[PDB]
Amino acid sequence: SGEYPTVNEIPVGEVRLYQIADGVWSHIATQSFDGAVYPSNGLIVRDGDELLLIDTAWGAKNTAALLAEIEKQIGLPVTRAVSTHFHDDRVGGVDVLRAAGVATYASPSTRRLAEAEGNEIPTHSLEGLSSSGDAVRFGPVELFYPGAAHSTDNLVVYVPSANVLYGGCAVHELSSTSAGNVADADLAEWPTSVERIQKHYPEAEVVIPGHGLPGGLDLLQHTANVVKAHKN
Ligand SMILES: C[C@@H](c1cccc2c(-c3ccc4c(c3)CC(=O)N4)c(C(=O)O)[nH]c12)N1C[C@]2(C[C@@H](CN)C2)OC1=O
Ligand SMILES: [Zn+2]
Ligand SMILES: [Zn+2]
Repeated sequence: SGEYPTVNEIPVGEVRLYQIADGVWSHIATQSFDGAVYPSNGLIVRDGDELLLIDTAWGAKNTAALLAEIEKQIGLPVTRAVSTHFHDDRVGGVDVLRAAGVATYASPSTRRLAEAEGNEIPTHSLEGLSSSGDAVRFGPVELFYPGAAHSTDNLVVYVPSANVLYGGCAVHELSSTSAGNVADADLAEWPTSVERIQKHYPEAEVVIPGHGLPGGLDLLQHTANVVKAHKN
């Protein structure tokens, strides 16, 4: 009823949207992994009379439910999607999107890692993002490669019209006591990558983590703190 929706409030298989700013929504879904249930976020950005999707809803059935919820709540077609790293909470559902006519994109680094790991593979490669600090425009957003953090390929997304920074899994929510799933992370480089984000997007007003509640710029420093302490 207006609060940001949380893990125990979303049954696995259902999707909720949350209005972040004019023409910007997050999407929230839940999934089970190794016997525990987790929420995860993505983004939706209005692109004229079309929509740009950032990240799947973590699984084929969740992503079908996402498309249905978008049609119910927004009613504009999703024409393109970008996956921000190669894990299943970002690409799981790409096959569903591709069969619904959505053009799917990711960096070549993400596409190679997804293919090698057996995850679903976005169709189109996003060049111009291979060096830390790189940025490219993609419809109504800017894509930025900050360096290795949660994964070596992780991208962040900025919506300049609304000063919304979608950090993906390289950014953690404020209540987080942990660095999350660090299986593919670079804990040594992560603070440096966060510092690059902070330097590049100093006017961000909303910061959205890959899992959990949005907040302000403090999420970035908090993320560096939690990662450094995890490493310690
Ligand atoms: C799918 C995602 C995934 C699956 C399940 C959980 C997560 C989490 C997470 C977020 C917050 C949080 C925790 C975990 C615990 C905690 O306490 N708070 C995150 C994230 O941090 O982005 N990603 C998760 N995979 C799986 C894996 C690939 C590798 C295969 N060998 C293992 O690596 C990930 O990232
Ligand atoms: Zn991940
Ligand atoms: Zn994640």
